[PDB]
Amino acid sequence: PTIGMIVPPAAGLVPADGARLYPDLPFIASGLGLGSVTPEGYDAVIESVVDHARRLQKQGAAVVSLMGTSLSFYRGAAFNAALTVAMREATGLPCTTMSTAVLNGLRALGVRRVALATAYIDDVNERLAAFLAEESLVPTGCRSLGITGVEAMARVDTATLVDLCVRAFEAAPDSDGILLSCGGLLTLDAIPEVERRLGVPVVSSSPAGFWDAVRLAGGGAKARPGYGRLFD
Ligand SMILES: O=P(O)(O)Cc1ccccc1
Repeated sequence: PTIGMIVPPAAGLVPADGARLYPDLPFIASGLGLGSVTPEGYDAVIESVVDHARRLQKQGAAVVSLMGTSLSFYRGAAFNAALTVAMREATGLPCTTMSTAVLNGLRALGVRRVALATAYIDDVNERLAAFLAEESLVPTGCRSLGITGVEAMARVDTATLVDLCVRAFEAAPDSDGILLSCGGLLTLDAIPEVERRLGVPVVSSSPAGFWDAVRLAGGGAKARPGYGRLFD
């Protein structure tokens, strides 16, 4: 089934991980035009999420994921659930969000104490921690990049991402796993290196978004190897 994705950047591309994780699967995307990875930024596009879900339905999507973590967590857990209900009601399609994806990924891996490694400024990190706590997880510490650029996220390199995850875990080595948050990051080469070095799993925004959306679509598709314990 064709999977539709609402993505933060204006360009509206399918996030790059899809072709690596699931080369055989069809994805389509619609771009919100988010201007900054900040609460003020989210407020300027959040009301258009329902319309973009409908656009994707009109293009033949059979499920829709809102592929933005902070866009979906910044107002707390209830709003993540409510926005999902709104999308479903507007389209009659199964819908999900990237915040739901990462929650599901951490749960699937049995992660309760979670170290945070993020691209964000601290206001956004505080909101992430509050969301996770509402959902019965225990954030243990946090290291972050403090980036507000949207398209800028794709340019953070692998070595930077590995170092970020390692530093986050170093701060709390009793953690069960690591949440690497920001769906604009290109994390697929970082994940196996971090898991190799540390011995704990990483749940990363974009790959968890794909994993969750493919689960939602129901076909039982398996990801290509080398992308983390989440993919078996
Ligand atoms: O995962 P988040 O918090 O929505 C940030 C993001 C998502 C996609 C592209 C750029 C930035």
